[PDB]
Amino acid sequence: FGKRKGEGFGVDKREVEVLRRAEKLGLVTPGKTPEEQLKELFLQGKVVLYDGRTGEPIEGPIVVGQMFIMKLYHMVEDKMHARSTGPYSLITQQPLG
Amino acid sequence: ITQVRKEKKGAGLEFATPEEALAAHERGEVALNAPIKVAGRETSVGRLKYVFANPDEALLAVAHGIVDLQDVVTVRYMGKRLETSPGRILFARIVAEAVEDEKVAWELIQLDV
Amino acid sequence: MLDSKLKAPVFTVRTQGREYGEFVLEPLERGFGVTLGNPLRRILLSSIPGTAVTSVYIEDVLHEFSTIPGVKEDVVEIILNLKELVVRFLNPSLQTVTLLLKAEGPKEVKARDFLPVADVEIMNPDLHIATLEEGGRLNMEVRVDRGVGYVPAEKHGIKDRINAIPVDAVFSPVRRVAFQVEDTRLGQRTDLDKLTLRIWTDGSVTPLEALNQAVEILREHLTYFSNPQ
Amino acid sequence: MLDSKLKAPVFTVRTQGREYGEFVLEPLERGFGVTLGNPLRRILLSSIPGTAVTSVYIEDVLHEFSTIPGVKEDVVEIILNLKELVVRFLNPSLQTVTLLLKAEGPKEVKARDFLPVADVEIMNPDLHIATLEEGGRLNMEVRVDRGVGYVPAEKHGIKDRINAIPVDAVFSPVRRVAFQVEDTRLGQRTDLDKLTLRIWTDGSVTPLEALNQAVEILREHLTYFSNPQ
Amino acid sequence: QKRKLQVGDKLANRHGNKGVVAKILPVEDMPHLPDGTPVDVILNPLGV
RNA sequence: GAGUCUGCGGCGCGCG
Repeated sequence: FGKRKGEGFGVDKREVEVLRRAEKLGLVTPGKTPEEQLKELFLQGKVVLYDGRTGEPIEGPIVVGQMFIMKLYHMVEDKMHARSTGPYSLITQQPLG
Repeated sequence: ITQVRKEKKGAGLEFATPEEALAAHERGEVALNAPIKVAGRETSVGRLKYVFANPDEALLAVAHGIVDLQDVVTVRYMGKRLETSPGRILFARIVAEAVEDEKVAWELIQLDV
Repeated sequence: MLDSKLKAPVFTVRTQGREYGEFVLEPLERGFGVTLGNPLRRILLSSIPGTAVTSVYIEDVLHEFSTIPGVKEDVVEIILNLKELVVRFLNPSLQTVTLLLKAEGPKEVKARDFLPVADVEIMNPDLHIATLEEGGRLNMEVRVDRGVGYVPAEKHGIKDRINAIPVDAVFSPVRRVAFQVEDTRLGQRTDLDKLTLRIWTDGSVTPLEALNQAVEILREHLTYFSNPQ
Repeated sequence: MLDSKLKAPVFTVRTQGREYGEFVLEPLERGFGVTLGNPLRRILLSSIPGTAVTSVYIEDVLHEFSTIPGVKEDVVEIILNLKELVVRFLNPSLQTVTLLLKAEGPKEVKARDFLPVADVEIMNPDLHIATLEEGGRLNMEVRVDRGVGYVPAEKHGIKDRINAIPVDAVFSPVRRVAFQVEDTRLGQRTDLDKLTLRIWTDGSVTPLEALNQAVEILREHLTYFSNPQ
Repeated sequence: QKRKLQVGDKLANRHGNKGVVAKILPVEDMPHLPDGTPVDVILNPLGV
């Protein structure tokens, strides 16, 4: 929010509405400035987020952050197996690939 | 969507009887003293302030930022003056919509919780 | 044209009456139905200008929470019913029109009971105002204005007469809007958008008319990006 | 004009370089900055067509997973850094331009080392392509095209030279968009919208150019509502 | 072959949240921060 | 006007 202050602009109608619904909630002490409230809310680990599809905010602060996430190994179990027709066992006559 | 909110009662909650209770707690609300959802038996100032004729009328006010969906308001339904929040009214519709027999839709739904 | 331009949004319409009207338009590139549907929705609700009861004055009543003898309904129920009244004026000269009505005795008061006004029309005649018993005296003056969106009775606070009571403003002729974006298949690439927006109107205007007005308010706004400074 | 039309959105611009460009426009009625800002944003990111490395050919290299002697980086790391290259051509006549570069010995290969082409410009000069040691022979041909969105190297599969290897397409000259709607005061009513959207560009195109293209893609789409069916 | 993360793959964080990718959303409309910076993954709260 | 032959038992591990 510091760079935001200097870059030239303050709070949105969006950022203010979520605050109302936020204090009605109990995430920010009622009576403090939006600048001071967003901080309290930010310290809570959640910030304001806009939908992206509508541009409207998401009623209520949503936490966000850097989470370390790994990709699991893709076995030949992932790479699907669908069979029409094919080989058959020599003694039992059941299908096998 | 269907839950109602409750916030602050520091000054009188008795609008049930005085007309000076309607004006005073309506101004006290405009002020900082009485919330839109106060434990005031009959109607917290939140219902006093807004009254919605048609069903739709209720939600338009919501989109415009006048009432949250979880706020306690008054609305006129098919034959009753029902004191039920926007969300609860919205849920009623969704159901009423899924199955066109709207009356048969309120018969089997409870918008009281 | 044949390749990319003929492959143009097929505007399909399905409107019954002047209240409902579905509007389908496809194909659309990636995430465009949403980009078009949401704005048009925000416009259709607030932008389309209209007519709503802005204030009312019962002659013997002082406050909004009173009850009139010989009248079943309470002032609150009546002022409510007035919000339901949909009027239609024909020209700018009519900014604020006050409709007058007075009925007495064992009669039902409908919206067609209002004394006709030259340039104003009432498309909501049978709307029920009240039920008068006996010695039922109801004489009121209900204000009507042209505006946009929703204006709480608290925000404007109209005062033609000192004892009159303001009413919440319901200006748009469109009650509700709705748009869905379901995938559609164009031979080559499956990732496509299909926008269908359903519009509901009180009758004053038609869903199609509303849509047209909406896209215009949007285009007019897109031109406001002309002169830099 | 003087009253309502002169009272028109004052388009003000503030752009430094071809990367950043703020765009302010006020006054606006109720909730319109949002109605205009979000769509344009969704356009600015997806729609705006651009440029990206479509294929590459190292002379002695056959596949994408090889390593060139005298060159620290591996073909994969290099082709990666090419995706980072942002070029800017000036006219439709240049649909596909092949940039050529060859450097030898103890020198660092930067993007300005590409032999200049008449109608094409490289706004990413200092980009690090590779570090050449000694006897470091690197002679490559990197294709460049004009397109839109993201195109997997697998989807197009370009083949100028049989042993060349395609690269993933990154066509948005815009990295990020941002718009704010702060209240503005017009003498009479305080409820007003002011929309200022900040746009950042790789350099290929300019924020202003991008905006113009965006509004156009929106208007062109508003015309697709013409023929009912 | 290059395995570009696709809907079929599964990812999980060191704690224990496991899950598969159900939808590759376009940067165009997913949750975005006040500043243009958009989120990359959206995790369901209920699984916590 | 196409069809043979191989992949079993067990062991280890890992997923739901």
